[PDB]
Amino acid sequence: AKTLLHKYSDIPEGTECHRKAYASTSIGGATGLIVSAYSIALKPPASFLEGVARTGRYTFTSAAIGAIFGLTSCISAQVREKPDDPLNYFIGGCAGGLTLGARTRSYGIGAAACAYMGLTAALVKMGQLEGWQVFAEPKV
Amino acid sequence: MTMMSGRPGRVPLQFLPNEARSLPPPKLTDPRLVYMGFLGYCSGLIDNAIRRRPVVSAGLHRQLLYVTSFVFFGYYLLKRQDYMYALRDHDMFAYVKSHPEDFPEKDKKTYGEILEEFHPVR
Amino acid sequence: LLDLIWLETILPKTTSFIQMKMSIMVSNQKGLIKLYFLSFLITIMISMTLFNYHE
Amino acid sequence: MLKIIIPTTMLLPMTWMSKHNMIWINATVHSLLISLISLSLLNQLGENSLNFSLTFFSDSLSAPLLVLTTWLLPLMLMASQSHLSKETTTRKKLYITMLILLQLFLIMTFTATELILFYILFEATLVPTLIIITRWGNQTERLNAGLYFLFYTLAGSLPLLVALVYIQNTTGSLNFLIIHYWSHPLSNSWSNIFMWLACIMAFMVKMPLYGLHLWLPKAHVEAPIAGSMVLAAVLLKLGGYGMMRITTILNPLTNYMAYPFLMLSMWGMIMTSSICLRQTDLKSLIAYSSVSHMALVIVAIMIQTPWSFMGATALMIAHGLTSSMLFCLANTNYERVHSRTMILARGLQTLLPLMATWWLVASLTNLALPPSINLIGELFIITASFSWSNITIILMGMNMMITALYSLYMLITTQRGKYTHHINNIKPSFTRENALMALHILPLLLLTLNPKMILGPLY
Amino acid sequence: PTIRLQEDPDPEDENLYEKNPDSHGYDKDPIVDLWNMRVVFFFGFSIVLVLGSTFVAYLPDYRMQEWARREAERLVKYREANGLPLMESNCFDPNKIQLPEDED
Amino acid sequence: NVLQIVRDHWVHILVPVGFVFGCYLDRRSDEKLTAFRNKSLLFKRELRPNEEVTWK
Amino acid sequence: MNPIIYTTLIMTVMSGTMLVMISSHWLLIWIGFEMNLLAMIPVLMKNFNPRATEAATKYFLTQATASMMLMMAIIINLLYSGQWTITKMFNPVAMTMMTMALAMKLGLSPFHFWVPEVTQGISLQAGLLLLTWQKLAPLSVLCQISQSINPNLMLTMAMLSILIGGWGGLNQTQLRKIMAYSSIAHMGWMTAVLPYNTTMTILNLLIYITMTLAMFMLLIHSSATTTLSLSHTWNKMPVITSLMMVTLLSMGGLPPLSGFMPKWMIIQEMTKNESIIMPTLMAMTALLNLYFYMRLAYSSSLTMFPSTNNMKMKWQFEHTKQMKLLPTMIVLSTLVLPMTPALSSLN
Amino acid sequence: PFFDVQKRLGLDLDRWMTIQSAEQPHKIPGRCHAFEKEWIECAHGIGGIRAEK
Amino acid sequence: IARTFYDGPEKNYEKTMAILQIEAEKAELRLKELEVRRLMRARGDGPWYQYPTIDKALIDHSPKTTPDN
Ligand SMILES: CCCCCCCCCCCCCCCCCC(=O)OC[C@H](COP(=O)([O-])OCC(O)COP(=O)([O-])OC[C@@H](COC(=O)CCCCCCCCCCCCCCCCC)OC(=O)CCCCCCCCCCCCCCCCC)OC(=O)CCCCCCCCCCCCCCCCC
Ligand SMILES: CCCCCCCCCCCCCCCCCC(=O)OC[C@H](COP(=O)([O-])OCC(O)COP(=O)([O-])OC[C@@H](COC(=O)CCCCCCCCCCCCCCCCC)OC(=O)CCCCCCCCCCCCCCCCC)OC(=O)CCCCCCCCCCCCCCCCC
Ligand SMILES: CCCCCCCCCCCCCCCCC[C@@H](O)O[C@H](CO[C@H](O)CCCCCCCCCCCCCCC)COP(=O)(O)OCC[N+](C)(C)C
Ligand SMILES: CCCCCCCCCCCCCCCCC[C@@H](O)O[C@H](CO[C@H](O)CCCCCCCCCCCCCCC)COP(=O)(O)OCC[N+](C)(C)C
Ligand SMILES: CCCCCCCC/C=C\CCCCCCCC(=O)O[C@H](COC(=O)CCCCCCC/C=C/CCCCCCCC)COP(=O)(O)OCCN
Repeated sequence: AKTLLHKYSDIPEGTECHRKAYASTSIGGATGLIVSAYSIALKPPASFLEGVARTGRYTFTSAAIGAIFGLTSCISAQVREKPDDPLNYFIGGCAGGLTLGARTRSYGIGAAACAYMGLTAALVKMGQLEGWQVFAEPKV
Repeated sequence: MTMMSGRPGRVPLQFLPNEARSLPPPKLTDPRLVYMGFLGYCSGLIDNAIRRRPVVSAGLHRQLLYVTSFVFFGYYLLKRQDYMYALRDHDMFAYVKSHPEDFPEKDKKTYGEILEEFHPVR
Repeated sequence: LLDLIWLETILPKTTSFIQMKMSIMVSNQKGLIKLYFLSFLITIMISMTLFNYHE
Repeated sequence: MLKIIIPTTMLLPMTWMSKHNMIWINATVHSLLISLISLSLLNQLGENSLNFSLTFFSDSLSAPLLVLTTWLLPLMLMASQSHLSKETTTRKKLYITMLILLQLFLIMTFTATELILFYILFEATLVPTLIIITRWGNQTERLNAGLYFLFYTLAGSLPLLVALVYIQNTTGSLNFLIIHYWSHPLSNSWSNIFMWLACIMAFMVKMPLYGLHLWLPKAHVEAPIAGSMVLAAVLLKLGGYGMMRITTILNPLTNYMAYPFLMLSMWGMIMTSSICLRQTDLKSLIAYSSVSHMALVIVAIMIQTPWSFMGATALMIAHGLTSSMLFCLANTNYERVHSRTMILARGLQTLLPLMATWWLVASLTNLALPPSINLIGELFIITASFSWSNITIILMGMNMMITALYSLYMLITTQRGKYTHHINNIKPSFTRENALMALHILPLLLLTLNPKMILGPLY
Repeated sequence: PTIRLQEDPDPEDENLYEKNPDSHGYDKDPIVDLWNMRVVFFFGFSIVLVLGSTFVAYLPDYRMQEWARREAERLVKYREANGLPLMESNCFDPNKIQLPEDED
Repeated sequence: NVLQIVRDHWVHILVPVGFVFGCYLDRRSDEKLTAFRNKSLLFKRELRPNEEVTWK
Repeated sequence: MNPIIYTTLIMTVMSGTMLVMISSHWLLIWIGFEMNLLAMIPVLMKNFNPRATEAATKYFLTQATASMMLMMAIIINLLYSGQWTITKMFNPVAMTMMTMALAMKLGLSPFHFWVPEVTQGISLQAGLLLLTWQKLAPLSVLCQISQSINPNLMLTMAMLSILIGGWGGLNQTQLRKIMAYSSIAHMGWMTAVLPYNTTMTILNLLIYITMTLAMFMLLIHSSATTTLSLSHTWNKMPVITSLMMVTLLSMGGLPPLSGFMPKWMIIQEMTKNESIIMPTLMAMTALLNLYFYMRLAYSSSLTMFPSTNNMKMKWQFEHTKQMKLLPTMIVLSTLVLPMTPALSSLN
Repeated sequence: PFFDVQKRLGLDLDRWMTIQSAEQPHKIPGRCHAFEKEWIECAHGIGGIRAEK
Repeated sequence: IARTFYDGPEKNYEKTMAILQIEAEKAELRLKELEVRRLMRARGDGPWYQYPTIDKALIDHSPKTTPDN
C-alpha cells in the first residue's frame, strides 16, 4: 500500500541507506507476491509445493531487485553529495536490471533490463523533481 | 464531470430552448450544411455501389432523399451547436463580470520598460 | 554491422519481440471460468485495500 | 488560395467521369494547367507572408514546395501509365485518385496557418502513400515496407500531437503568426527538454535522421515508381518544413539540445555515403543518397542561421528534382530487364545514347556541380557550418569526395563497359521516357538562372 | 497432381514497337498515343515551361530591392553631407528606453 | 452531331470551372477581413473625390 | 424461435436499458439491469449449439456476480446515508464496490476474460448486440456518478484495458475475438476520460458504436468469421472489401478519418488537466490495435489470396437481404471529422 | 445517461420512494424525519459542490 | 503583370491586421475560458458544474401521528 511508499519516500535521498534499502526490499517483495498470486491463479502449478516454489522464486527476485536498486541509489547519492540528480536513480535502475539478468541467467535480459529500468527510474526522479502527475486530479 | 448537465432553467429533453430563437439561424448556404449534403450524396453513391447498381445513375429519387435528409438533420444540429456555444460565452462573461477580484486588469507595460534577456545565436 | 543488424536490433526488432511475447502471454488462456474467477477474487481484494483503504 | 485547391478536387470527378481511354490524357493536361496556376505563388513580399484567409497563408518557404508538388503530379502520371497498361479501368482510376488525394493533402499541408491543421494534413498524407505502396508494389517485401513506413512515422508523430495540444492550452493559440509574434524563451528544465523532444522527433524521423532511417530504403525500394518519386521529392521535405516552422518556439534550448542530432547527422552522412559505395541494388543507392542529403539539411536547420536556412531551402528543392529524376532513370532499366541489380545490364551507353546523356546530367547534379542549385545549397550550408565551428569542414569535405565517388560509380557501372551478351530485349527509348527526363532536368537549370526563387524567406 | 494450385502462366511482355513501329510509348492505340504525346509536349514545353519562365522572369519587384537601394542612396547622401555617422550602433532611440533603476 | 462530342469531352470544363469558383470564393473570403481597411497607421489615406473604398 | 418471441425479447432488453437510463431510484436501476440480463440470455442462444450454451452460461455467471456486487454497494450506501437517489455516493467503500461491479459489467480489465469467449461463442448478430447496445447502461450509470469516482482505480482499469486489448488482439485469427479485444481497448479509452469530461465519453461511445455497427454489418454481408474466409470476399464482392479496408483504417485512428476524433478530443481534455503521461501511453498503445487492423486489411483488401473453384457458382447469385443503414454507417464511420465542433450539442 | 423523462412529463415513476421524508402511508414518520428535512432544505438549489461544504 | 494579376500591398497589410486581431482575441478568450472553468469547478458557485441535490418539494409537511415527527 501507500504506507510502504511513504516509508520509502519519507527518508531523505542521500541519508540512511540501510533503511532505504529495507523499504525498497519491502516494496519489491509486495510486488512479487502480487505477481505470483496472479500467476498461480491463471496458471495452476499442479502441486502445492510447486506453487510455493514459484511464489518464493518470484518474490525473492523482486525483493532482490528492489534491495539492489535502493542500496546502490542511496550509496551513489551520498557518495557524490548530489541529491535530486536523476543519474543516481539511473545507476540504481541499471543495477536492478543487472540483478534481474543474473537472476534469470541471461545476458540479453540483463542488458535490456539495465537500460530500461535505468531510464524508467531516471524518469521517475525527474517527475518527482518537476511535479509530473501520473493520475491528475480533475481541475476543469 | 458534466459542465452543462445541471444549469438552472434547463428543460430535460428540449433540444432547442426558446432562448435559442434570439440567435441568427445558419444560412442555407452554410458550408457545414453543404458538407452534410455531400455526406448524404456519398451515402447514396455507396448505397448504389453496395447493391450492384450503376453508381451514379441508378436511383435519383433515393439520392435526392439521402441529400435532403442529411441537410435537414444538419440544419437543426448546427442550430443546437451554435446555441450551446452562445450559452458558454454568455456564462463565461457573466462569471467574469461578477467576480472582479479573480480577473484583475493590471498595468500595461511597454516594451521599452520590460527587460527581456537576449540569447545570441552563434 | 550497423544498418542491417544493430540499428534493426534495437528499435524495431526489440519492439516486435516484446509485443509478440506479451501477446502470447495475454491471449493464451484455457477458457476455464475457475481460473479467472479466482483472478477476479484477487483483483477485488487488492482493489479494496490498495485504492479503497486510501481515501 | 482556393483557386488551386478546388481545381484538384475537380480533377477527382474528371478522372472518375472520363472515358476508359482518355484518363491519362485528361489527368496530365489538367495537372499541368494546375501547375501553371500555382506558378503565381512565387510573387512573394520582403517583410511578411501572403495571408489569404484565416486558414491559409503562403510564405517564401512554402511557395516553391507547392510549385514542386503541382509540377510533380504530371510527371508521376507519365511515369505510371507504362506499367499500369494491363490494369483494369477501375483500378487505374483508383491509382489516379490516390495520387490526386496525395497532392491535395500536400497542398493543404504547406499552407495551413495553424499547427494542428498542419498536423492533421501532414498525417493524412500517410493513407494514400501506404495504399499505393502495399497495393501496387511488385514484390512481397512491400507489406513489410508499408508497416515500417507507417509505424516509424506514427511513433514520432503522436508525441507531437500531445505537445501541440499542451502548447495550445498553455499559450491559447497555435496560429503561426501569433506564435511568432508572442514568442517566449524556453527555460532549462526536464519538462522543457521533453517538450523540445516531442516537438522535434516527428520531423526528425520524417527527414529521416540517421539511425531512424531504416524505413526509408524499404519504402522507397518496394514502392512503384510514382510512389518513389513522391516519397523522395516531396514527402521527405515535410520534416524540414515542419522543423523550420516549429523551431520558432524552441529557443534558447536548441543551443544545446541540437548536439546529439548534429553529431548523428554529420557522422551518419559519412556512413550513408560510404554505404552507397557497396550497394548491389540500384534503387537502394539512390535512397541512401537521399539520406545523406537530408542529413545535410538537418544540420542546416539545427544550427539556426539565415545562411543555413537559405541553403536548406535550396537543397530541399534541388534534391527533390534530382532524386525523382534518378528514380525514373533506374525504373527505365528495370522495365527493360525486370531486375534491380546494378551489374546485370551494363554498357548501356552503346545501346541507348540519349538515356546515357540523361544519366550523366542527373549524376552531375547529384554531386553538386556548379553553378547548380544543388551546389548553391550545399555551399551555403557548408559556410554556415564553418562559421558554427571550423572543424566541420573536415566532415563536410569527406562527404563531398565520397558523394562524387559513388555518383560516378553508379554512372560507370550502368553506362560504360561492355553490354551483357545474353540480354537482347533492350528496345529503343520511347518518347515518353525522354520527355520525362527532360521535364525533370530543364527546370533545374532554369532555376539556376534565377536562384532567389528557392532561397526561402531569409533571403 | 504434384501441383499446389491452378494458376495462369506468367506471360511475356508486349513490345509496343511490334504493332506500331513509331509508337511513342504512351498507349497501344496509335491515335490515342499520338495525341497523348502531343498534349504532353504542348502543355509541358510550350505552355508551362517557356511561358511560366517568362512570367517568373518578369515578376514585379514586390521584394522591394530597388526601393531599398534608392532609400539607402538617399540616406547615405543626407548623412554624408551633414557629417553624421553613416550608421548607428543603436537602432532604437535611448530616450524611449527605460533601463532598470539599480544595477547593484 | 455535337451531341457525341459534348458527351465525350464535357469533363474538360470541370477544372476551369473549379478555378473560377475558387477565385470567386477567395474574393468572398477577402470581403470578410476589411475591419482595418484604410485604417493602418502606415497606409491611412484621405479618400479621392469619387472612390468609395481603397481596396476590394 | 418464433419471430414474435424474438421481437419481445429484444424489446425487453431495450426496456431494461431505458429503465436504467431514466430512473432516479437505485432499486429501479438494479431492476433494469436484471431485466436486461434476463432478456439477453436467450438471445445469445438463438442458434442452439454447445458453444452458444457455454457462452450464455459464462455471460450469466459474470453478470449475476456483477449485479450482486452492485446491489451490495447500493445497500451499503443506504446504510451510511438513507438515500436511494443516484448521486455522489456518500460512502467510499460502496463507491469502490460500485466501480468494480460496473467494470465487471462492461468488461474492463482485469475482469475482461469473458468478452472474447462470449463473442466467439455467439452469432454475429448477437455479437453486434452485445458489443454495441450492452455498453449503454453501465456507462450511463458511471456518467451519473462521475464526481464521486476515484481517478486512481478508474484510470488503472482504463490503462489496463487499453494494454490488454492491444496485446490480446495481436494474437487472433478469429474475427469475433478481434472485435472483442477492440471493444476492450475502446472501453478503456471511454473510461479514461470519464472523471474529467462525460461529454467526451459520450462522443467516443457514439463514434465507436457507429464504427462497430459498420464492421459487423460488413461481416454479416460477406459471411466470414475467420481471416481465411474473409480473404475470399475480394473474388465475390470487391466493393465490400474496399469499404471494410477504409473502415478498418478509421478504427485504427488515422487522420483524416472520423476514428481519430475521439482520441484527439480525449487527449486535449486530459492535457487541459495536468495529465500529460497518460495520453502519451494511451496513443502509443493504440498503435497495437492499428497494427492488427492493418494486418486484417493486408489479408482482405490490399492483396489477393487464392480462391476455390466453387466460387464461380456464387458469382451467379445476389445478396437477398439488404441492410438499409449500412451506407450511412460507413459514411459516418469515415467522413465525419470536419463536423467535429458539432460535439457541443452533446452536453 | 440520465434522461429526465419524469421531470419532462411530470410522471413521478419512482421519486415517491427516494427519501424518508416523503409522504408515508398513514403519516407514519421516519426515525430521522426532522434531520433529513433540514438537510434537504438547507442544500436545496445550491448545487452538489456547495452543499457538501 | 502587376496590374492584371495582383493588388497593392495595403490590401495584404490590412487583411493581416484583421487576421491578427481575430487570432489574438481568440487566444485571450481561450485562456479566460480555461481560468473560468477552473474557478467554477473549484467553487461550484457558477452555472457550470451544478450537481443535482434532492428536491425540497418532495417533503411532506403534515402532522406525523407523533408530535415530534
Ligand atoms: C546511431 C549509431 C549506432 C547506434 C546503435 C548501434 C550501436 C549500439 C548497439 C550495438 C551494441 C550494443 C549491445 C550491448 C551488449 C549486448 C549484449 C547481448 O546481446 O546479450 C545477448 C547475448 C546472448 O548471450 P546468452 O544467450 O545470454 O549466453 C551466451 C553468451 O554469448 C556466452 O557468453 P561468454 O561465455 O562468451 O562470455 C560473456 C562474458 C565475457 O565475454 C567474453 O567471453 C569475451 C570478453 C568480452 C567482455 C568485454 C569486457 C572487457 C572489454 C571492455 C573494454 C572497454 C570498453 C570500451 C570503452 C573504452 C573507453 C575508452 O561477458 C560478461 O560476463 C559481461 C560482464 C560485463 C562486462 C562487459 C560489459 C561492460 C560494459 C561497458 C561499459 C561502458 C560504459 C560507458 C563508457 C563510456 C566511455 C566510452 O549476449 C552475448 O552473447 C554477448 C556477451 C557480452 C555482452 C557485453 C558486451 C558489452 C558491449 C558494450 C555495451 C555498450 C552498449 C550499451 C550502452 C547502453 C547501456 C546503458
Ligand atoms: C478531401 C477532399 C474531398 C474528398 C472527399 C472524400 C473522397 C471522395 C468521396 C468518397 C466517397 C464517394 C464515392 C462513394 C462510392 C464509391 C464506391 C465505388 O465502388 O465506386 C465505383 C464507381 C464505379 O462503378 P460504375 O461506374 O457503376 O461501373 C464500374 C464497376 O462498378 C466496376 O466496379 P468494381 O466493383 O467491379 O471494381 C472493383 C473495385 C471497386 O472498389 C472501389 O471502387 C473502391 C471504392 C471505395 C469507396 C471509398 C470508401 C468510403 C469513402 C471513404 C474515403 C476516405 C477519404 C479520406 C482519405 C483516405 C483515403 C482512403 O475494387 C478494387 O478494384 C480493389 C482495389 C483496391 C484499392 C483499395 C483502395 C480503396 C479505398 C480508396 C478510397 C478513396 C476515396 C474514394 C475514391 C473514389 C471511389 C469511386 O465509381 C464511380 O463511378 C463514382 C465516382 C464518381 C462520383 C462523383 C462524381 C460527381 C458528379 C460529377 C460532377 C461534379 C460536380 C461539380 C460541381 C460543379 C459543377 C460542374
Ligand atoms: C538511434 C537514434 C535515436 C535518435 C536520437 C535522439 C537523441 C536524444 C538525446 C537527448 C539529448 C539530451 C537529453 C537531456 C539533456 C542533457 C542530458 C544530461 O546527460 O546532461 C546532464 C544531466 O545530468 C545527468 O546526466 C542526469 C541524467 C542521467 C539520466 C539520463 C539517462 C541517459 C542514459 C542513456 C539512455 C539512452 C537514451 C536514448 C534511448 C534510445 C546535464 O546536467 P544537469 O544540469 O543536472 O541537467 C540539466 C537539466 N536541468 C537544468 C533541469 C537540471
Ligand atoms: C538541345 C540543344 C541545347 C543547346 C542549344 C541551346 C541554344 C541557346 C539557348 C540557351 C539559353 C542560354 C541561357 C543564358 C541566360 C539568358 C536568359 C536570362 O538572361 O534570363 C534570366 C531570367 O530567367 C528567369 O528568371 C528564370 C526562369 C524561371 C524558372 C522557373 C521554372 C518554370 C516552372 C516549371 C516547374 C517548376 C519545378 C520546380 C519547383 C520549384 C535573367 O534573369 P533577371 O536578372 O531577373 O532579368 C533581368 C531583367 N528582367 C528582370 C526585367 C527580366
Ligand atoms: C520510431 C522512433 C520515434 C520515437 C519518438 C519518441 C520520443 C518522443 C519524445 C518524448 C515524448 C513525450 C513528451 C510529452 C509531451 C511534452 C508536453 C509537455 O511539455 O509536458 C511536460 C511534462 O513532461 C513530461 O511529463 C514528459 C515525461 C516523459 C513521459 C513519457 C516518456 C517517453 C520516453 C522517454 C524517453 C524517450 C524520449 C527520447 C527518445 C528519442 C528517440 C528514440 C510539462 O508538464 P507539466 O506537468 O505541466 O510541467 C510543469 C508541472 N509539473
